[PDB]
Amino acid sequence: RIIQTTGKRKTAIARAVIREGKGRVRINGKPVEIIEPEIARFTILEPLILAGEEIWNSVDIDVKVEGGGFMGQAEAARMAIARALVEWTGDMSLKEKFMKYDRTMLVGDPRRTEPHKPNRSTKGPRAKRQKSYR
Amino acid sequence: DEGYPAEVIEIIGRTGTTGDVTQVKVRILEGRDKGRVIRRNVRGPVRIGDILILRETEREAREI
Amino acid sequence: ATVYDVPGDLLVERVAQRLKEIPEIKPPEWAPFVKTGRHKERLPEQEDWWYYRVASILRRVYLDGPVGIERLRTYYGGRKNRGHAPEKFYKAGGSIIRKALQQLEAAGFVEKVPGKGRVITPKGRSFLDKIATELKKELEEIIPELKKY
Amino acid sequence: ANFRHIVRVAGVDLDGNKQLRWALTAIKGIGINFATMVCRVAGLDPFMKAGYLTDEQVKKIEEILADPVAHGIPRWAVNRPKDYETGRDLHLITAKLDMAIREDIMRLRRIRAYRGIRHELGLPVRGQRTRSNFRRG
Amino acid sequence: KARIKIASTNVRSLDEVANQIKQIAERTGVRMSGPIPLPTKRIRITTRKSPDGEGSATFDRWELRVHKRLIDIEADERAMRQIMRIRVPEDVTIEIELI
Amino acid sequence: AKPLNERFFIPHEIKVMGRWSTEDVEVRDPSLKPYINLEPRLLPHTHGRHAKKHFGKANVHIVERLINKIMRSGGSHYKVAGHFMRREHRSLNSKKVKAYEVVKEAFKIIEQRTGKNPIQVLVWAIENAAPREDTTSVMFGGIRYHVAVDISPMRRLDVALRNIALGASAKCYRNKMSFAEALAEEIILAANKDPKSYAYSKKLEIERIAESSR
RNA sequence: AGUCCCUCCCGCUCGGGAGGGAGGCACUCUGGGGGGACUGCCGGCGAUAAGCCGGAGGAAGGGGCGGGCGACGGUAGGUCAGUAUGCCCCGAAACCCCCGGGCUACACGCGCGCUACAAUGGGCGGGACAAUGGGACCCGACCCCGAAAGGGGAAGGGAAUCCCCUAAACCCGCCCUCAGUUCGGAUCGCGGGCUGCAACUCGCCCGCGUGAAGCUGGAAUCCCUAGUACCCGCGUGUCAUCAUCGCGC
Repeated sequence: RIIQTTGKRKTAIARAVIREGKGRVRINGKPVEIIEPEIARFTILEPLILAGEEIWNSVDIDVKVEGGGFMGQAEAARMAIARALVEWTGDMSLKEKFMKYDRTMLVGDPRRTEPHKPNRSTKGPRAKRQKSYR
Repeated sequence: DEGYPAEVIEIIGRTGTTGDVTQVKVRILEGRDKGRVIRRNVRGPVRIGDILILRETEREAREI
Repeated sequence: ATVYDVPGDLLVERVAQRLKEIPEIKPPEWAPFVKTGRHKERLPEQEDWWYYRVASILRRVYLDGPVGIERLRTYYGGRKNRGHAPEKFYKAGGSIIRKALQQLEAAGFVEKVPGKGRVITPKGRSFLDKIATELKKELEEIIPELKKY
Repeated sequence: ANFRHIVRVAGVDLDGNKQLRWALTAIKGIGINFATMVCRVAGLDPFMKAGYLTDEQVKKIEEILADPVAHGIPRWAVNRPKDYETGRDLHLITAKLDMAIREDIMRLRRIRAYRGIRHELGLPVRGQRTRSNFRRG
Repeated sequence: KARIKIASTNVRSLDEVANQIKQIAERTGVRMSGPIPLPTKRIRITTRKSPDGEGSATFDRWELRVHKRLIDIEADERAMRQIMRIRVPEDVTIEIELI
Repeated sequence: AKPLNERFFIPHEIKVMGRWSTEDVEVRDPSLKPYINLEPRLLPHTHGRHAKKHFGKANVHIVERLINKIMRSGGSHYKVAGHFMRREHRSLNSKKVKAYEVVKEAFKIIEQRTGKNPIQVLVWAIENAAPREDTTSVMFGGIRYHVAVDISPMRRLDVALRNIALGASAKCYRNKMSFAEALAEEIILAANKDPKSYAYSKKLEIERIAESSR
């Protein structure tokens, strides 16, 4: 038995497969334990800690992430892992725990980049050159 | 000093030169002026049920 | 264990230390007098930077093989300080990469697939896997969460 | 051993609390890169603190500076890759370097080249714009 | 097998041509791979609006979109003869390959 | 340099930074208690959320707010300690990894020096650096009058955090002290109430001016 | 992603990892058609309506978020030097071609920017992660030579098949430890290349050497309300070469 889930953030897409195993979570071929920076590692690891030790050791996950930066990839992996755990467990208690902790774990982030416009487009959409007057 | 806490109960309106200060009604929680309802001016965002620690309670902010 | 199971920096430094004993891998006659890339400012501060570079190249060939000189140059490039002009990314020199790949091939760790690049020989795979597994065995005591992998 | 606070190399006093690279950098005509090159040629660890140098090592450095190319320095890492007069590869230090550069500018001014005229006038020589910048007064 | 590449500046013409090909294929009875829509090629050109330099800078972004579809059809005499006579409107462009 | 166990630290419980808990942290004043957030959260990183929502800062962890505050450049259009600190490419703005590391180091230093919970020390510092009264102009008739006014708890907290961050930046600016060391010193001095802390000095100055214009 | 075969590697293999084949489209994605969000419902204010402030649910609550579309008229606002055009003018000249020079000068005032005045860092070795677009005298993998710039051969790609394309900021280890310095990179010497019929006026690139102001800024003044500002790199238009520039990512 396997379960597949997907997560998206910025421009990063993460596809996660959850199965029964020894609790070895691997991301892009690397163990999750040696992921850097520490902030990204914690971001990826939060759902497992929330779920608990027994479930973490019971199930294992394999994740493939493409696109975006390190933070975006970590967030996408976090979302995919949370969805996979929720679906696999099938219980609503941990689902409510996830909702009250961070509502966006199961619901993706809809924010995207605002297109640039003239008058310093390279700077950004609302950025503009300063006037001189006199 | 240690001041005196007072709980806001009503918002009157904004009465700043640039609309920066808000006028509210507060009741003193403890002290010998406890229970009295006074009207003061507060700077910054404020909601109902907030607690302002007033350095005194002797003066009342005049009506808008 | 596998190269994927351990941090890159520790594995590459260990691999360079091991490669120090391989007679085929020796610095070129111009190694003392050459910067690693056009974007760099001054010469390397390590008297044995050649072995570190060779180890990194071997790991890159292992992970992303087949690879070529141009792609390795792109990887080994970086930002440059152009002075009053804004900084820009630049590639690295190809001589170091070419010589390192030739030396690795002579040692037998890398074999060239025509029109595709350089892949890792089974000998090189065994070498890297052995070093990686000893490194993981060392790391297991320090951190006990890697025992299950 | 005898840790000298001040060491004189090639007629310039070097610091005793500074690594050999940046100590040799104190001599006009040598920078960090060429100092590291000289140390590697001489066989001295570039990172040793200047002051532990012995007489033999100092003399070896002097000889390397006198004839860097013959000691293994690449012909393309020297200060004067092709001498105008002799046609050989040279590396000049301090006073000789100053005299060589002065002689070059003087030769330009003597032949009346554009670069010589601009040198004597004190304006940019390499083709810059002088309308908005280079305001010296 | 035969490869059909159809490109046009309007979606409806491509839809009609693909529907015609699908009708031919289903009438013949041979296996057909549904039209694969390749990524649309959108070319953008930004041009200064003013014909002179005076005035605040403002630009217009002209855009042209080309839509492409791919079809794979089992090669047989009757079907190839039946698809060689497609209407091929003026905007649509058709390319035939055999493999 | 740092031990490999610390480099690859793996938390197992829900506590701030995975190292310090908030069970024993206490807030004394009732004004700031509702807004001072001690919710269990090991990653103080909410991204840009809660900015759009009004009064959405009341549900953001203290450490997250401090990290965001220190993630800045200092100076710009204001002078603290009588100097500008316009650092453009050397600033921490938009570098949450660096801000997080700085806060972690500062908390470690505070814990080592004091022997008490760094979050508790931060709460004490915020309490001691939170002003209570200010001066503002009011327009009546045809002229304006300066009048002393109160400060809402949210503004108190924001001013306290801003003052702490500016003080740390000022005393780390162009010195031998690291930014983390400066932040730890700022928090310690603010908790201890000595005028040496910029936050406490500014609170005293604001209160004195409020009394004068009262 | 699951299933089967082959090859290789490890702790000698309980177990784990990588590549290729057949095979699948399951997930991502591409692109056509539909649904959804409509003050829809609950409480309150407004007059019971116009409407307004909160809450539930929800991906999206109040113009869902960002863009295109700029009315009658005026501004004797800019454009005849983009094209069109009235009158006047030159009409063997102000018309048409060719060579050389200039628009690139430089006591000085100003606009907008890049680089910095350092530790919220400089250098060295190592370790990770994008997107928009472009490609026929064109992009060019891959191989060989060179220390770098760069040189020689050359597969595939008319582009969801090949290339530009393994970005930087960020992370780990070491040196530097507050100093005009291992900050700063102007200004000049020698030497080696690329494009171009032609490189001094007047192009760009790399090696060694050199090492000027600058140690945070007066009055005054400018941008910005969320994936916005700041920080940091990339694509393209100009292009035989040249991007501190405009438009986007």
